[PDB]
Amino acid sequence: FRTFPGIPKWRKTHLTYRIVNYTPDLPKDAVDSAVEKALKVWEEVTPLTFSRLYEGEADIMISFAVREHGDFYPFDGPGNVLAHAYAPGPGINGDAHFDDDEQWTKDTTGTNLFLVAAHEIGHSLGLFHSANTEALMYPLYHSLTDLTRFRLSQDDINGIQSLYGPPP
Amino acid sequence: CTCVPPHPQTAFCNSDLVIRAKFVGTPEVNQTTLYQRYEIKMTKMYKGFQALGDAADIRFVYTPAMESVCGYFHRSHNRSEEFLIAGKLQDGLLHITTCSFVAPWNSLSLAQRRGFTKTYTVGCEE
Repeated sequence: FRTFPGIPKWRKTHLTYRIVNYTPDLPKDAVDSAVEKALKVWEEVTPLTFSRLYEGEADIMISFAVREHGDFYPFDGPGNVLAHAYAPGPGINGDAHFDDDEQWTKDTTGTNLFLVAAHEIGHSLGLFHSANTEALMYPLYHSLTDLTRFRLSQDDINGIQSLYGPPP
Repeated sequence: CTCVPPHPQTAFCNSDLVIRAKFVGTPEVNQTTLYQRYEIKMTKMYKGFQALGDAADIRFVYTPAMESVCGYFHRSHNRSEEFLIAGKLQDGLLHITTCSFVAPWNSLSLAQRRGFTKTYTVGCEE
């Protein structure tokens, strides 16, 4: 952008991503489920595609860390800030980091990795925080009961599509 | 940035300073691209006397540069309005984030006010 690196949107539709490391909290196979289900949420509303990688540099580098972890924003231990992400662009951009000090769960009994990843990925794609409390892009983790009936707020749809268009 | 906000009590215990102040200026990148800062007018200080303050030692509240990475976003119409900012001290500077407990004093229940002024400390160490 003007001062910090990054671009408003990815200049390509077919993105690649990698789950760098894993959280003990959850079985490796369950992380893959959460992250992938996460990404799908945005593919359904756009022509975007996501290919998983296991080596090399993907666009979206997903990873778990605690306290100091490379970038200029160390995590705050248990509670408060659960995760952060970067906007589209080269290098660290698009990447998403997660606070391991939190209790990551694939169910409604802890901090739902899916819910958070879905939110963070929105940033990797170029979205900002929403004021609409019903919008996924609202930063305050509102944990919903039955996961099966999770739904995107119209607002997020209008948001992401105003960038990448709807599916063809 | 996504997060679970703290209960006011946890906001009080884990923070380094629990100041009361008014937002004097719009965000500006100081001596780092990473953080944006707001000039603030500190009125009452409920916590952090190991940093003085009195009425004008803390004149800036820092927060990340961009919302996506947790930067706090303030948008009120009346600048004399007062807020309760519970924040940490990186170096000797007050930092705030998307989750930091920041709410206008006036919106605060009488109970919450009483907690900030006197009762929350009681529950912190244990």
